[PDB]
Amino acid sequence: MPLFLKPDDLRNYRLKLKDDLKRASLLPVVRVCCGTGCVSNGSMEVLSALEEALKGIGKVEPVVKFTGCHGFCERGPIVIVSPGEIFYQNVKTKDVPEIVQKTILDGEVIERLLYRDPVTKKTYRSDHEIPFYANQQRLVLRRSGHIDPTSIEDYIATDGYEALCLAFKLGPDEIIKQITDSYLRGRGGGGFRTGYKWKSCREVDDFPKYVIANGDEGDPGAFMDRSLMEGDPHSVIEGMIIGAYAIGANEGYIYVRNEYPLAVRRLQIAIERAREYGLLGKNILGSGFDFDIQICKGGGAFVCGESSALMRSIEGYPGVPRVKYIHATEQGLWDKPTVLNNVETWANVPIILMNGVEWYKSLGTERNSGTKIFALVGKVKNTGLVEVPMGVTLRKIIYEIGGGTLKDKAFKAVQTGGPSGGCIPASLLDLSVDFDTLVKAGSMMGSGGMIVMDERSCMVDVAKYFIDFLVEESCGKCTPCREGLKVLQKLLHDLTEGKGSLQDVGLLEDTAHELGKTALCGLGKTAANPVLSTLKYFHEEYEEHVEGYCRAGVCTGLFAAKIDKDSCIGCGQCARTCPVKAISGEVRGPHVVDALKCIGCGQCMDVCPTNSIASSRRVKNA
Amino acid sequence: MRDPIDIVIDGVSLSVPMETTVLEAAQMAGVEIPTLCHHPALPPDGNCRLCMVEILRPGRRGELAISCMYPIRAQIEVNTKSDEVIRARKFVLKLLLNRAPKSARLNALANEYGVSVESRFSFDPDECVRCDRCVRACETLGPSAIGPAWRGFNKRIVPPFMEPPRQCIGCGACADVCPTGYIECVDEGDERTIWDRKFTLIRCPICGQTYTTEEALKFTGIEDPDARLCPTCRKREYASKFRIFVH
Amino acid sequence: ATSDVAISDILCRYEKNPRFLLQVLLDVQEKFRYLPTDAMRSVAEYFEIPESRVFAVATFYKVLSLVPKGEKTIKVCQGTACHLRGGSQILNAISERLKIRAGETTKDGIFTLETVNCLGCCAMAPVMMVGDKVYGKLSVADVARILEAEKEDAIISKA
Amino acid sequence: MEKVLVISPEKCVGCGSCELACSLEKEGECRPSLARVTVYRFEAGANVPMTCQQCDDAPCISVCKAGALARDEKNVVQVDSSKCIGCRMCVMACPFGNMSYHWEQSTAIKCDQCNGSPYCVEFCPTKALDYVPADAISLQKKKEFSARFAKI
Ligand SMILES: NC(=O)C1=CN([C@@H]2O[C@H](COP(=O)(O)OP(=O)(O)OC[C@H]3O[C@@H](n4cnc5c(N)ncnc54)[C@H](O)[C@@H]3O)[C@@H](O)[C@H]2O)C=CC1
Ligand SMILES: Cc1cc2nc3c(=O)[nH]c(=O)nc-3n(C[C@H](O)[C@H](O)[C@H](O)COP(=O)(O)O)c2cc1C
Ligand code: SF4
Ligand code: SF4
Ligand code: SF4
Ligand code: SF4
Ligand code: SF4
Ligand code: SF4
Ligand code: SF4
Ligand code: SF4
Ligand code: SF4
Ligand code: FES
Ligand code: FES
Ligand code: FES
Ligand SMILES: [Zn+2]
Repeated sequence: MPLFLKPDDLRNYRLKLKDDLKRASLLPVVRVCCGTGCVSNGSMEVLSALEEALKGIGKVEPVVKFTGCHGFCERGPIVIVSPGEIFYQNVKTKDVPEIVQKTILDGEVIERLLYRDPVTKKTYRSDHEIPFYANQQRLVLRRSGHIDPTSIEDYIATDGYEALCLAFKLGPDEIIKQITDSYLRGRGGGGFRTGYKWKSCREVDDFPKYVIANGDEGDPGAFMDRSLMEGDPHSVIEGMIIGAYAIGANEGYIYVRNEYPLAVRRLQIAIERAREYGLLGKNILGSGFDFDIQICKGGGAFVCGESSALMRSIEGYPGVPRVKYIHATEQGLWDKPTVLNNVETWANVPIILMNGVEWYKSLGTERNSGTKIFALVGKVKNTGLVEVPMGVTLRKIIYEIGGGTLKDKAFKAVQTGGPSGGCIPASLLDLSVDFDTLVKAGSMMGSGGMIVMDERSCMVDVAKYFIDFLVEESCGKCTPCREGLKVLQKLLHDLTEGKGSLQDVGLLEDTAHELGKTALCGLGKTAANPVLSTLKYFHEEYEEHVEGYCRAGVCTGLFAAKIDKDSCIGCGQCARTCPVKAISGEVRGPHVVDALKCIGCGQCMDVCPTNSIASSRRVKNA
Repeated sequence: MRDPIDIVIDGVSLSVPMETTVLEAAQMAGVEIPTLCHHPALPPDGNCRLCMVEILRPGRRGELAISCMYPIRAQIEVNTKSDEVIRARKFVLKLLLNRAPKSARLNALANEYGVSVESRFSFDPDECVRCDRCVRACETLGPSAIGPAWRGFNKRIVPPFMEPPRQCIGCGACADVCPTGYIECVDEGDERTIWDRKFTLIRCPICGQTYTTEEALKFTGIEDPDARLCPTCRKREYASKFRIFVH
Repeated sequence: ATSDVAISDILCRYEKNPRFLLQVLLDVQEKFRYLPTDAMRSVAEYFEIPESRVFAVATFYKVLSLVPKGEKTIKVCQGTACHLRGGSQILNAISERLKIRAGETTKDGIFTLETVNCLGCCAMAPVMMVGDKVYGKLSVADVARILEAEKEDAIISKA
Repeated sequence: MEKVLVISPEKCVGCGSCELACSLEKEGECRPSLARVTVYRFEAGANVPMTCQQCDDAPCISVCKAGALARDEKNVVQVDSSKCIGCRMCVMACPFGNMSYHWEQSTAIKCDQCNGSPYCVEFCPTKALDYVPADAISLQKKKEFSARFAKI
């Protein structure tokens, strides 16, 4: 292990690594996406198969390694062969010998394994020309999908820990001055300025001090923080060293979940690589600043992401939020000064100090600089990690990047921020996605996960789902979140079952408004945002659900299907799907559904290829 | 000592010291604010969210804050009988009353605020408002026997592992600090049953009276045999040692 | 006897620092599939912390259970993407086929139906995890094959 | 302490007016069981009153953990009834039984010298209870006994 006593040693070792990379540019490196989305999709098998297949090729076998999330999670297992810098999608074990023999050996690019645009009918050889990728600015995730997250050599050769060398020359005052002037606002959804947090932690003279990385990702449907911690933990470690040298902290903690074995193991491996190399421990790079990182791994709890609850969970207590009027930068972990930023906020610090403040502010809008990582999921054609500059319109993320809704159903809403945010209808698709603009609309940037709803998503059911999640994730400390959430769940279960009334809707809005202004922590205060957003923008659905009709066809028994007699192709998949066999149609011809015979369950509507069946109002007359 | 700050509560001007809660300012100014979870002897938690007041700042709108914990560090105007305050108190009172309908305290508060029990929104009424008063009293006493054991609407204050507490003392302070009377401490003869555990009481040798358990007296570490006497009997026994000289 | 030896090994791995309470409880969960009263009492004694704090930490997280789970745990995702794709139908199908509810073990002590907030595989939704294997893009019909195959393989694997 | 309660059991006649005065001042009604002073009547007319003497090293303060027991500026051990949780440890710790518990009000009760105006002293007909400055705690009894030698 090379222990860099001096910054000159780090610079020279990086020079040697770059020199070897230059000589190894001709080597056919194969990198396999081993992030959570593709490991679950069966990419480890492809990794092992490629490792076995490359054995016995020439005197020097082609290199094979694993990487983090490449970004296009909808593509499944992704292997990137460096000999031609070729993007391969949906790679299976059957395709391993063919990939080796044709691409790695014969140089033949497999046409059927390349990405094809479903819109323009074009095949893309490389990842940079993919429309999903072409409309992104991958700045924080620049190394993810191209390096081995466990190999600090890849990180160093890619200008890693060099911003730490710059920070050691700048000094603690200049680092904090450059952070504030970069307008780096916290990427954990709050949007608070990172520079103010670091400065207000340096001002207080109570020692010791700590820096924390909130690797908890409590938002359901969001994985950008986990994918960052798995793609490159060293961009988090370096951030935690810069932010500690700036504020004088000597200890560092990364708070993650035990439910993330990949992230935990890769973060621990990265730390073990850092302490070997002298970047963590004692007398780092001959600067007299000793700093060491640990990893507190908790269980799965939404509230534990909250700062005050995160401190308690680290200390060895249940992660129950506590009401405090003194910020965590003055009395945080063990009542000591503590800087808590999420892993994406920490990862921007090396970018800020490496590429400069002026370059960092050149991105995004005014007061909202840099980039943001979005976990675009839901009903979108394209699902994965989307990183875009601030100020990008939601229409871009959902249509140019996302490709639109699944199949071709009409776009209805986009839930931003998760259970702590609100839905935005199709009318407001030209809003900038920076911090302030989404707040103005009543939604919230929040975690970053964007959920796309189409015509088959009932907004009453969406609000009920979010309320159920917040009921099961409430810590139960304070009366509003403990009980008013149960009241909202009762009201929303009445509406989805046809047992509602207009007075129920009015009481729902009143209860949401009173819950927002009376809860203790951020879970309860923002718990009413989905309900309030659905009420504000989709009140017609609430009125129809009061009348007993669900226009989205989600709430069971509140609708009757209607088969089109023009666009129906007579495939009969709906007939084979109906549990009560209430579908009677011409063989290889238009079909007909009996309103009285149908009960309404939605099984048929999701399998029609023509999308010719939708909800119709029930006949209560007979 | 810092310079006191002048604040106005419902049109009443008063100079309160630094780092003083709004509830203390209302108490010294004669203003009444309803509270459920706050206990002056226990570390405050801010659970019930029932002591809501409006804080109006120069150039800023009124916002709801809990008077039992919100400190007075700047020049603010506090309003306790505002419409928004009344709505928030009605909401919290409805929730608490539906949780504990048989409670006298919550029913009195509802009668004060015109709140009635609703049958539709009464899920599992078990007479516990989760104010954490008993847990904090137990913690401050020294034996940390009881504690919360779930999250969400299923949160409950239980002995550890749902068994007769192995660190309980029998003092009965947890039952004393309880707004809804959910905890029961029954004494029959020389037995005290609290948290479904039986504690043996102490009888003074000349009175037959009881004021504490054997476990409590062993916990306090008072080895004087007079500690087993009841206060009246002990006082009489000590007073007998005074040989008054009538001459 | 051997159970106390395992508890002693797990306790002797970590320091006498109460901040390691949750990690010790997770190691005990992985050793025993649930949290006993005796092991949790030894955990409380080792850190010199009250038992009620250990019980609060143990029952605060839905991962830690007070009764043993099955040999294989079925984690059905209930994330926003999976719910939008039809995760409620998948959960209801598994519940009705196994005649159990969420967070409930079957009578044979083989399957423990559990719901997870997210798995990171939202592209392949609805997604289900049995043991450590992840199944995605699955309908109601696919559930019937997966469950009985995993049960018949579980009995073979254990014995 | 500026002033102290001085008990002379030789002067006591056992009328019990001290208990009634203390209970009237504290509980608002004549209830001798809740008085902070108790007079005990023994054989041969030997009545001795007993009340809290504000021990300078008070076991009751040493045993309380809710912070409800503290010495004020006038060296009087005071109970903060709002801080009392009812553990009754101060009741066990007092070696003389001068600390009781008011179960209806849920607070420990002890003599507080009425914050400087003792009613038991005011309504004692024989001065068996007196309120004298601490610097002359035993001067009056000593002078009364010494006067027996001056009449010689
Ligand atoms: N998975 C995720 O990332 C999720 C994130 N969220 C987001 O969390 C946000 C709520 O954050 P909160 O911590 O409740 O509140 P907040 O937004 O007021 O504060 C955010 C952060 O800024 C710090 N901070 C604020 N003012 C400060 C000051 N003057 N000095 C120093 N530090 C200061 C806080 O301590 C905290 O670390 C919401 O916007 C929500 O969207 C919520 C749910 C999930
Ligand atoms: C209920 C709740 C859950 C939260 N979950 C997370 C989370 O999973 N990840 C995160 O970075 N912040 C989460 N937060 C936000 C934290 O309170 C805090 O803002 C974060 O630890 C630091 O944010 P920053 O990176 O903007 O400084 C959550 C907040 C609340 C109220
Ligand atoms: S709002 Fe909900 S999560 Fe937050 S402290 Fe109150 S009960 Fe707990
Ligand atoms: S599934 Fe659609 S196209 Fe096929 S028979 Fe039914 S209605 Fe017609
Ligand atoms: S909604 Fe259900 S019952 Fe009605 S036609 Fe479709 S599958 Fe059959
Ligand atoms: S048992 Fe009583 S004191 Fe304890 S939380 Fe419940 S209501 Fe409060
Ligand atoms: S009686 Fe037992 S549980 Fe209640 S406060 Fe006393 S020691 Fe704690
Ligand atoms: S009032 Fe005086 S004389 Fe009467 S009982 Fe009390 S101390 Fe004795
Ligand atoms: S209560 Fe008892 S121990 Fe305490 S000061 Fe009075 S006499 Fe002394
Ligand atoms: S009974 Fe009250 S005054 Fe006496 S020790 Fe207990 S808390 Fe303190
Ligand atoms: S001084 Fe006051 S409190 Fe003390 S015994 Fe006399 S009347 Fe009672
Ligand atoms: S996990 Fe592989 S592309 Fe996202
Ligand atoms: S009394 Fe203040 S929140 Fe309960
Ligand atoms: S929503 Fe199911 S894996 Fe994320
Ligand atoms: Zn007695």
